[PDB]
Amino acid sequence: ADITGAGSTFAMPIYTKWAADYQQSGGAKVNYQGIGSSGGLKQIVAKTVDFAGSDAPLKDDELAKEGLFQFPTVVGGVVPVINVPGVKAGELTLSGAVLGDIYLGKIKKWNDPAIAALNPKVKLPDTDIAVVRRADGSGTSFIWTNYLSKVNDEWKSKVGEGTTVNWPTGTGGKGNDGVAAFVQRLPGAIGYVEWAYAKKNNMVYTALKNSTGTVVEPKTETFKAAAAGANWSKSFYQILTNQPGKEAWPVVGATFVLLHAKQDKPAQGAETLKFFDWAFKNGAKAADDLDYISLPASVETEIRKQWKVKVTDAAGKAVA
Ligand SMILES: [K+]
Repeated sequence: ADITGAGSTFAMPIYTKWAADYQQSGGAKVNYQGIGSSGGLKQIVAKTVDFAGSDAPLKDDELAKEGLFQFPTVVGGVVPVINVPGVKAGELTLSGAVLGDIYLGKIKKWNDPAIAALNPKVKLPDTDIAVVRRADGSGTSFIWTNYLSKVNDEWKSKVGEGTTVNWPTGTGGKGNDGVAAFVQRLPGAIGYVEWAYAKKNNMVYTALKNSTGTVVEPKTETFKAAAAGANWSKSFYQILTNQPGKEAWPVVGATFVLLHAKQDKPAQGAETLKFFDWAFKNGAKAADDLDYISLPASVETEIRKQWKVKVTDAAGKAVA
């Protein structure tokens, strides 16, 4: 009840765990509502919460327009999950171009030649594909469609990227949970979820062929390989899709916290920063246990330098 955040369901598993551990350690009570990145952005701007979580980072100009400060907390993977007869987790391989053509509505069956080409070992059925996407404004959708735009020209020009897009086709699930539930129950379903949702629900994720041509499974190692080399020190706005590493999982994103740079309630901002400072210091095993990737120590040091300079009371004095 002490501080309240809302937004990204991508980050909800670790924020919820961090908040429980923090309160057990003696820290304030942290309530986090999983409403989607777009809903979280609306609520921090409406100043109905103390911070928002979003996996669709704002550019410098939008942050200045809104008076918000933004910083990353962890990195996570996004995986295709499917419901295909005779196919178990990790057995099927897809690719960026193929994912784009599936979401374009061009590939309609699971025995399509473009899927078959990537799956010599799998006895594919002729099941119709049932496309599932997010109904709510979503940072997971942003990562997904940012990625599709890089690897499928038709998708880039016809649909593009955003927390919402004009999907050519697809059932709309609310949150990562709603997409997960649709995929597990609709035969032939394909969807996209943050990795923790696939693992918790024992979902059938796919491998992906990355830009190097390596078939990579989704796992801590390949998420981490994607995050390598990001220039955090230049800008916190960093998009980690279709990364060039040979073991890089293709669909990865950081997730972000937004709070007002001028704190109407300085003690609220201080408690928010206190919570994430504690999480950076003490929550690394919790993040790893959920297969998120923790930020490098040097990046967390830079974030601390920035939030003492940039999150202040109305007089310009640091809240931390
Ligand atoms: K085959």
